[PDB]
Amino acid sequence: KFEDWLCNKCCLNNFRKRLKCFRCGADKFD
Ligand SMILES: O=C1c2ccccc2C(=O)c2cc(S(=O)(=O)O)ccc21
Ligand SMILES: [Zn+2]
Repeated sequence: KFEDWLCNKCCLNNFRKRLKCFRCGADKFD
């Protein structure tokens, strides 16, 4: 299940395996 997620900081789709964003490092809940 690669239900990737969209950061709420830089708006970049990051993989699901990645708990943190791969641009600003901000967690999905931060
Ligand atoms: O090439 C990538 C890509 C391409 C098209 C859509 C999404 C991604 C992606 O999330 C990604 C993350 C990462 S990671 O370092 O966050 O795992 C590396 C590469 C990609
Ligand atoms: Zn981000």
